[PDB]
Amino acid sequence: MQIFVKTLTGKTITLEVEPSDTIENVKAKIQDKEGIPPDQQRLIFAGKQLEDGRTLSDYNIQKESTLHLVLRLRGG
Amino acid sequence: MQIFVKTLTGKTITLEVEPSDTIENVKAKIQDKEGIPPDQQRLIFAGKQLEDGRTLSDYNIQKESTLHLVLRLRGG
Amino acid sequence: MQIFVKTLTGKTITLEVEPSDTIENVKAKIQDKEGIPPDQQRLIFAGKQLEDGRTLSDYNIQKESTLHLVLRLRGG
Ligand SMILES: [Zn+2]
Ligand SMILES: [Zn+2]
Ligand SMILES: [Zn+2]
Ligand SMILES: [Zn+2]
Ligand SMILES: [Zn+2]
Ligand SMILES: [Zn+2]
Repeated sequence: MQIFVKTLTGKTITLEVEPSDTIENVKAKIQDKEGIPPDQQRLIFAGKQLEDGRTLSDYNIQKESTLHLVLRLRGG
Repeated sequence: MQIFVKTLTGKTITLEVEPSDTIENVKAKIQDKEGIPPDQQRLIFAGKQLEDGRTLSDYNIQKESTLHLVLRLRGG
Repeated sequence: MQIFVKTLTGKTITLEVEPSDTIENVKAKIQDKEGIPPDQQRLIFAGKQLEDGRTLSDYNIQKESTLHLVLRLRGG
């Protein structure tokens, strides 16, 4: 299925994914497409911060959903 | 009066507003223009997060001010 | 050495620096190139918000590192 990821650089990136894909998997796809290290990526869906070990299914992310890519902030 | 709203991508939206307008009103204006649900919009002025029930004049947002539209981050 | 800085919208700035440069020094370099007042700059490295009185060395920022500008948020 496809989802879309909006970047601060003004891009909408289409990704081919499955419900069972982890957020880690999605970040790896973004690295392939956009060259951004996964450890600097934060994904947002309807305001919610998506955790690496959860799946798209876990967040009820369905076909043609839009995510936003923002900078991951860590503290320290 | 006019204010300017910069999106995450740096696009400037020009809005016709009034000093007594609420932030909720301004977000409705962005929805009508851009189709972003107000629920998903966060506005920032000079670093400060703007609350929906307060007015532009409450925040000393004057003619020709610039706001930033960012994601309305939430738990869950 | 050289480092890179990404603007709010992902433009890349190249800076000449030394390890002993303070973050305040870096922000002055950014002001000279981009015009952004230092008091409005917030720099991130490895997800961490950088403090003006600390140095690049203090953050283990080495040659060819990338920093990001993000919107400077405040309370009130
Ligand atoms: Zn499969
Ligand atoms: Zn957006
Ligand atoms: Zn009126
Ligand atoms: Zn700004
Ligand atoms: Zn970046
Ligand atoms: Zn020197």
